Amino acid sequence: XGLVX
Amino acid sequence: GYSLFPNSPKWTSKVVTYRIVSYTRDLPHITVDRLVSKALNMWGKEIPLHFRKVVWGTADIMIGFARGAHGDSYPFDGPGNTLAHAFAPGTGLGGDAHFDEDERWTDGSSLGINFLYAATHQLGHSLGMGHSSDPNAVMYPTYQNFKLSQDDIKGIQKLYGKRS
Ligand SMILES: [Ca+2]
Ligand SMILES: [Ca+2]
Ligand SMILES: [Zn+2]
Ligand SMILES: [Zn+2]
Repeated sequence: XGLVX
Repeated sequence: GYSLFPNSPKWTSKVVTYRIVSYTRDLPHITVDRLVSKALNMWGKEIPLHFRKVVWGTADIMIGFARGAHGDSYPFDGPGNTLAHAFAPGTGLGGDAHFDEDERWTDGSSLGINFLYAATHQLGHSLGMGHSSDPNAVMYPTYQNFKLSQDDIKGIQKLYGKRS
């Protein structure tokens, strides 16, 4: 992969 | 060109801590440590933010290698498909960068995914960069002598300001 949380 | 994350999350402290939590069988531990430092410094030289390394406990940016499920909501998936992932700045999982142990990683001397390139892309996410429309950008969405592109520099300086 960019992740949100 | 560049993008950020929705609502432009960023580190707002002058110092951010990081820890290399877990390593890969593919390389010496010291080599991973040096390449992680080099990747962080690519972004850090452009902006007013400083990084401090820690060797135990929880740090702001937790970096490591894992197989399969590893405590967040996004398990790895064995060889192929997802290679790595990282989270936008924030508490807890925010900032953390994880690499799939079920690939092959190199320092440039063997077959593998170039670890310096991959760490620079993932830690771009850990600092608040999204993906770029410019094919030259480290932040372009798809994967030996590189540097940050002008688009990468413009985006990170848009988010943090310029280092004096
Ligand atoms: Ca974190
Ligand atoms: Ca995988
Ligand atoms: Zn990405
Ligand atoms: Zn993860």
